[PDB]
Amino acid sequence: IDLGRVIGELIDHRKLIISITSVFTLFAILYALLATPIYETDALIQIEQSAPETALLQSRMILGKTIDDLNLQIQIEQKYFPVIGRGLARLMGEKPGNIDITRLYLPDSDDISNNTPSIILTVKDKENYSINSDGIQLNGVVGTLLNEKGISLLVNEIDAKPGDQFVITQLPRLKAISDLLKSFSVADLGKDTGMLTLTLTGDNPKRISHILDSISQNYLAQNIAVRIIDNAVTDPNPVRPKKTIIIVIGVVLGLIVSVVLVLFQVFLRRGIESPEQLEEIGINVYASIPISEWDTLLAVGNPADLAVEAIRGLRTSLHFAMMEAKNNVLMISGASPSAGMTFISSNLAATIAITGKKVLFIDADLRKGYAHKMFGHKNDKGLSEFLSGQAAAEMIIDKVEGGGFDYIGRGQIPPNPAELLMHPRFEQLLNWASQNYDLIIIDTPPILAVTDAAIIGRYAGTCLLVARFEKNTVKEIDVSMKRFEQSGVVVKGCILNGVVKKASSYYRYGHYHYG
Amino acid sequence: IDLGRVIGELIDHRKLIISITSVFTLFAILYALLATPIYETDALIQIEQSAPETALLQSRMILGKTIDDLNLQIQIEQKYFPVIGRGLARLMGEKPGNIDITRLYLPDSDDISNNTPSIILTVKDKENYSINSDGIQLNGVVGTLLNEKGISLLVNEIDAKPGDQFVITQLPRLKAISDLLKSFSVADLGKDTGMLTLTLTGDNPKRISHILDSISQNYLAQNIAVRIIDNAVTDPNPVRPKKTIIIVIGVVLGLIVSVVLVLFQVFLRRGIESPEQLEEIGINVYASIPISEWDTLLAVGNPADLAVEAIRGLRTSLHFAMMEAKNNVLMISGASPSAGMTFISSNLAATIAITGKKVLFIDADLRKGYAHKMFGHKNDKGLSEFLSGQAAAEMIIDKVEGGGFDYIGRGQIPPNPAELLMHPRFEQLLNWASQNYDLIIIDTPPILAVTDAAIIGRYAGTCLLVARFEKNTVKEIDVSMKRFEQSGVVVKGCILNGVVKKASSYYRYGHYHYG
Amino acid sequence: IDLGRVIGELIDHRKLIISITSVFTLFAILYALLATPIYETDALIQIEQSAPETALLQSRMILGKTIDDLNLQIQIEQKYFPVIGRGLARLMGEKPGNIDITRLYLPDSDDISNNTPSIILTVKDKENYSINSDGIQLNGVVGTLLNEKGISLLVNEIDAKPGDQFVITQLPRLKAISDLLKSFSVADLGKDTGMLTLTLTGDNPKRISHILDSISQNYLAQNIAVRIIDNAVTDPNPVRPKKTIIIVIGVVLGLIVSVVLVLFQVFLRRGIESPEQLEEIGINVYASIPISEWDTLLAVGNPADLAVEAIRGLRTSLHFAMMEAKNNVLMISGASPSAGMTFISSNLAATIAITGKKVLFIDADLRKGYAHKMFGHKNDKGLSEFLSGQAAAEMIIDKVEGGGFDYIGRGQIPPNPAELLMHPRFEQLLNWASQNYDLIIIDTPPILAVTDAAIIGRYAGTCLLVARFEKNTVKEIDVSMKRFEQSGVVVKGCILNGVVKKASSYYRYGHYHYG
Ligand SMILES: Nc1ncnc2c1ncn2[C@@H]1O[C@H](COP(=O)(O)OP(=O)(O)O)[C@@H](O)[C@H]1O
Ligand SMILES: Nc1ncnc2c1ncn2[C@@H]1O[C@H](COP(=O)(O)OP(=O)(O)O)[C@@H](O)[C@H]1O
Ligand SMILES: Nc1ncnc2c1ncn2[C@@H]1O[C@H](COP(=O)(O)OP(=O)(O)O)[C@@H](O)[C@H]1O
Ligand SMILES: [Mg+2]
Ligand SMILES: [Mg+2]
Ligand SMILES: [Mg+2]
Repeated sequence: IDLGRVIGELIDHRKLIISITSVFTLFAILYALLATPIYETDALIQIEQSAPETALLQSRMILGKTIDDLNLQIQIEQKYFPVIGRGLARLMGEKPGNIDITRLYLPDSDDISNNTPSIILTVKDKENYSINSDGIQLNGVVGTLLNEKGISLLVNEIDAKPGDQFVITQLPRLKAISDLLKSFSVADLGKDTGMLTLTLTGDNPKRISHILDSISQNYLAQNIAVRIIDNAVTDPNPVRPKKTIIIVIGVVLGLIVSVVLVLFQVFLRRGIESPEQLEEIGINVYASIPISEWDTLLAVGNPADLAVEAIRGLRTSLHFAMMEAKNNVLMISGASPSAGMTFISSNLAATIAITGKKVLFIDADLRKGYAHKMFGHKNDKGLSEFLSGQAAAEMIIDKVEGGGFDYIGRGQIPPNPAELLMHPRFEQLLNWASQNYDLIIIDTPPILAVTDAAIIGRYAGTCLLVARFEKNTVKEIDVSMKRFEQSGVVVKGCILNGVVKKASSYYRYGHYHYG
Repeated sequence: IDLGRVIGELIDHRKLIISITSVFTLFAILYALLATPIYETDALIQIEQSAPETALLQSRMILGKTIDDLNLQIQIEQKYFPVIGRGLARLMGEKPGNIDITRLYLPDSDDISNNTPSIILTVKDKENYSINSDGIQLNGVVGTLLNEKGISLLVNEIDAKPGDQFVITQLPRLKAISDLLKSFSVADLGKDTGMLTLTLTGDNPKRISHILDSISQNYLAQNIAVRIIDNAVTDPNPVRPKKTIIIVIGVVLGLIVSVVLVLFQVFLRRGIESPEQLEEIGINVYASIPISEWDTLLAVGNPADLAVEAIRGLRTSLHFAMMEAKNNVLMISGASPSAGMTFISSNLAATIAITGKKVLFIDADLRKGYAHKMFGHKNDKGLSEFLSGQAAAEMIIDKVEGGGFDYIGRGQIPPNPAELLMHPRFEQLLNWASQNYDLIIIDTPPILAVTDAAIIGRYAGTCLLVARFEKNTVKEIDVSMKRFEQSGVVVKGCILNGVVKKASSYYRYGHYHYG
Repeated sequence: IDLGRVIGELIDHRKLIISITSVFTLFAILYALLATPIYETDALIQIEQSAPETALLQSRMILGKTIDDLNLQIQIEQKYFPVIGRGLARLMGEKPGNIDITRLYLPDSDDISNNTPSIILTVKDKENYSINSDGIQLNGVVGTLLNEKGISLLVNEIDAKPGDQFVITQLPRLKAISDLLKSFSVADLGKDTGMLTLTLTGDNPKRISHILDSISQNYLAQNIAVRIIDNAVTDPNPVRPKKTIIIVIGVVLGLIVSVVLVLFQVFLRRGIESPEQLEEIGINVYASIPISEWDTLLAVGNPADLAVEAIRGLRTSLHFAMMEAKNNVLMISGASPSAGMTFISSNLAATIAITGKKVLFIDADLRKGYAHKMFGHKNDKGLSEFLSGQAAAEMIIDKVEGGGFDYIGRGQIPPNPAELLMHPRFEQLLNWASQNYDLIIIDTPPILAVTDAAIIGRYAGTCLLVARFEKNTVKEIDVSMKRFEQSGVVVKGCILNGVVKKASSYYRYGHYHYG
């Protein structure tokens, strides 16, 4: 491989690359803007050692004392239903509410799993509130204590707007101690001095400084039954989430996944990409037809279409190839369905009719031929009725209205399509038509699916295959050619159909307007 | 190899891959949900050293003292018959039962192996219970002590539902001490401080905390004849089993075993996969017939089957190959049995009869021919009776009912099949039939097994081999061709039969419906 | 690749290389001259240890004491609207202003984000000033204190020119302490001695020395409730930005980006560069025409142009190639539009007419032919009107004025250009003209876009393609030749047009003046 190939591949897949990178970067931005910020407070302690003091600070006696002093076993969480409600509320500038609770005693359900009882408190005004544990609604008032239904509560100084809801949990003392220990750090910072740096993290910048001051006071008071050089203050800039590294990670991750996905698609492609793939195998390509982005004949509705220009190129190529052919019959076939055989056949018939030659178009697709719909029809008396013997050769020929050539439709779909085509009446029809017309074009079903084209091809002096631009593979076309050669039918060459513009190609068609 | 191959192989084997990975992941989930959880308790001790204290804590004097205090030599296990009964009971929310036993003395059988006597106690109510050691049933009551049959028991505070059974074992003191020592850990956690961290694991979160408190008290009391900073508490989250790592391991193990199994099957395949394998060796393939998923002729029951379409393709190929043949006799044979020789022969005869040609089908498989069953028969007077001389050429020919061609059945199975076929009456029959029919098709046994086809092939102007899609190998077909060539029989080519859709193939047949 | 190639590439791209390097170096110089200089002060302290003193110096008690003493919570910033205003003002020699403020109390808005209140003070004279916080304009006087609108201010010794504006911020004490800590360093410098080196950086060389003296005095005074060997002095040479390394980095970065960009363009080029690329494929090149940097015929306006000399070379080559041609008709075509087909065709006609031969020029580009504009026209009765039958062969021929040859214009643009050219009247016209002229030159549309040239080429004894020097590729020309060969038209060879001078080429044309 070379760099031009990969650059063209990136240019072609730019829509997917951009979409994937933008999606990943949007998710990264949403996380870096909706994650709750985490602040850090710290304090500095003087030791007159300092290895066992580190274990004494993190022990459950000191931390438990702090938790008892500060009532850290009463967890209060402002309620937002979604997982992004809190982040949005912070972004909108809404001030978070808080409640001071000095006494809480839940009935302590203490079942197998839920060791932490919790209730929901809804604020009705600055004074009263509603409480529900499991649907049991009670009304309480700030100030006066509540002792009802096995529930004790004392609420002071509700500072929020009415309608807010708060989850109040009474978690066990060990759970509180473990929570405090997880966010608490002690370090020496000199490895030999009596200086210890205590650190604490949390989402409330005032609460963490109060908690660290309590820890320092408890440790100092316990030791004298040590000097606090720096009492706890909180850095106002949150330490998490780290926004810029998150966004950079998101962008780079999006780019790498996009690149590997494009590499995956490029390594898994097998369709035809240029006429050179067919010409390596030894197959003549007579034209490349682009997709016309424009029940009508294209060569009649839009004669100045680019696909019709490419078909005029095919017309001039054929006028030279079909010299020294045994008769004036051309058969168009292909490997797979919806490659474009009917499109090519009918539009070629129209462009050859505009030059003043008499053209007969035969729809010999007895299984799915729709040419009568595309030309305007009297669907009675098609090729079926003629072959089965219930029609004559003069009742089946009709005129294309905006075209200028004659045609024969398929007729009624028969039960034995391949066997009807083997009747000698088919060759009688071809020999009769070959004397009243300058050209006969026969449209057929694909050869890999059924065998009708190989029957028809015995009486055609020229045979061309239609290959679809991206769908078909080189192996398909080669197998189709060999299946034709085995039945005694020589295939003159190929027509590539439905070509589109690709930056990776480096093959230049003339698929652009000139005028 | 290239990535497209391996991706196609994975697509083809996806059923096996998915099944294996799902089985392994289900087993991993069952283990991670049924393994008994193991909790951890820990405590913190202050040393005013700390290297020999680690050996003193783990010594048998202190641990034995703890065991004597807590009666850890009385093992009580709630009885579940299966190895998943306890896990299911925990999952169903059933509360485990417990019994407080303060005095236990089993008769101490003390045989060669079973040093641990054990009895089974069945709860009948909150007060009384039944006891059985070796079938000896006794009744006891909570409170009053039991001294009977050399068995002493004192049970207090049965807390369970009636019908529960408990195994009560009296294990030796050293066994209890070793059990305690296995789950007990001591560490320094500072490597120089007087701080020791004691840890204990077990399935009962309260029992382990009691045991660790007992150990700490015994060590402290013995030393003063040390400060306990943190008494034992249990982390409520079990430390084992670690569910997520178990499930991840199960998934990754399933994926790796699936991949190696698929790689094993791919490296061990030798059958034919595409007509290109036969065409490399120099063998013409005239058709590829798919499996028809539809005692009847397929070309008559379901004429619009895909296999019948492929056989019409073979019919058109043969109409061109059999030109310039010495006579109108076609022989179908093959390498191995049940490749499809009778299927191809009979369905080809039907599709050639629908085109209005007179066809004779001869079942020259004198060893296992069943064509008379498939056509509707008068089994008398087949080819056997004609060759052996006890029938004429006009009594053996019959009509296929839904077909449209004549046929000759095998007749009665003879004892000398190969020698009957060598009679000049066989060539007389063929020469007579060659003037009353347009085509004669002869179905034969496989050539690797027996030699009858090589005898028949002397009088056939065309001979084709049938290769089964996945069963046969290229070597088999080449050996069959060479065995035919050695006997003076030229094989025109091959028919691949029973082809199916494979994502790894990258060879495109036309085996899809068009209509 | 070899060194001559890369050197030629650099010579060719020197304009881009120089421009990019100069841009990057200009940006580096602008940064190294506009970044605010940062000075460094330092002091030396004697310790009679020195590990905990390092943590005591950087603690918030000592630094906070310094900030309280020096009023470092009053931030004063001289206001420049742009991000380069301060640098320009320093470069112009303008002396920065300063104000001594001893008392500041802002109303402390203290909203969600803006924790730092700030006001703007505009100097009106040496005595009075104007103050605005949020549009509230107040007048104050140096000396007398201001207590108005919840704002307290005391300003002393305004030393600046009138019209200056200063931002006065009251940042929080922790923010001031963090700012001081970020620019403050302590080191031991001997790792064992009682010598400590204190360092401080900042943009004001006097303020930082005062701050470091305050820190040293506070630490010394606190310890005695230590010897200061060196009091703080400031190095007069700024430590940042480091100009020379910045400029060197800019230059080297510019060079590397230029080199990679030129390498990118060289690896992405696919156009034709020399006639050897076409001659490898087997295509005869008959001339290489340079760009003429000079609605007129070039061979008439500037006959001594270099392009006309190259066209005289083509004339002599053609006089030898067109011997043994079937007729005296030459067709010029090409692959893509604006390759130069009309330029070559018309100028070749002029140079052949000056030698005394009778020349007919036919503009057979019925879609975009403009030759009538370039020759001076009576636009009526062109080739369209003749082919459609509404004009005779004697009314369509006109004289080029400054030329010397006859010509036929296209006529009115028809709706069916390709089909008009297929009329037998075209061959009648060519056969009639072939007897009254020595040479007929036909100009055509490009062959990849439309098919008209392949129709015209049947009646031309000689056909040449024009390839554009850098635009066309070898693949394009080869595809054009093969499209012509498929239609039965033999292409004699190619003309390379619009060649320019490239140092990387190492192919020498004769494109220089001789005279
Ligand atoms: N180059 C093309 N540009 C635009 N439409 C096309 C082109 N080729 C085929 N088609 C349209 O795509 C559809 C499928 O092609 P069709 O010719 O009918 O398939 P088939 O090969 O089975 O005969 C048709 O509706 C056809 O008109
Ligand atoms: N492509 C096929 N699709 C469906 N059934 C098939 C196909 N080929 C063979 N069979 C069936 O499989 C069985 C074995 O094949 P058969 O022709 O009787 O074997 P043999 O080669 O020994 O003569 C038969 O019952 C046949 O009808
Ligand atoms: N070697 C050249 N030097 C200067 N001008 C040129 C040269 N070749 C072509 N041109 C001018 O560039 C323009 C495009 O070329 P033109 O011959 O008209 O294109 P086309 O190939 O489509 O017929 C014209 O205006 C032409 O005069
Ligand atoms: Mg079709
Ligand atoms: Mg059989
Ligand atoms: Mg032009």
